[PDB]
Amino acid sequence: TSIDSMTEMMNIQTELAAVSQSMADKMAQTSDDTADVRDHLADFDDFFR
Amino acid sequence: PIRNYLYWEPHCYDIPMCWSMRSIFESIDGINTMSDDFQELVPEMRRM
Repeated sequence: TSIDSMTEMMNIQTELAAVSQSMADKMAQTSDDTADVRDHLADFDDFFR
Repeated sequence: PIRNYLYWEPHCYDIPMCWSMRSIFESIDGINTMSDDFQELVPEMRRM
C-alpha cells in the first residue's frame, strides 16, 4: 500500500513540474510584453518631457 | 484612424507628439496582451 501511495505521489510531482514549467514560460512571455509596454511609455511623453 | 496614421507615419517619432500618442496606443495594446496573459495564467493556478 505504501508503494502505491509513493507511486501516486511521484505522478503528482511530475504534473506539478509540468505546471511550473508552463507558468514560467507564460510569465516570461508576459514580462516580454510588459517590457514592450514600458519601453513604449518611456519613449512616449517626449513631447511633454 | 489617427492611431492608424501614427502607426503608418514614418516621421511619427521625430518632430511631433505622434510618437507619444503612438506609444500610448502601443501601451494600450500591450495592456490588452497583459490581460490575455492573466487569462492564460488563471488556468495555471487552477491546475495547481
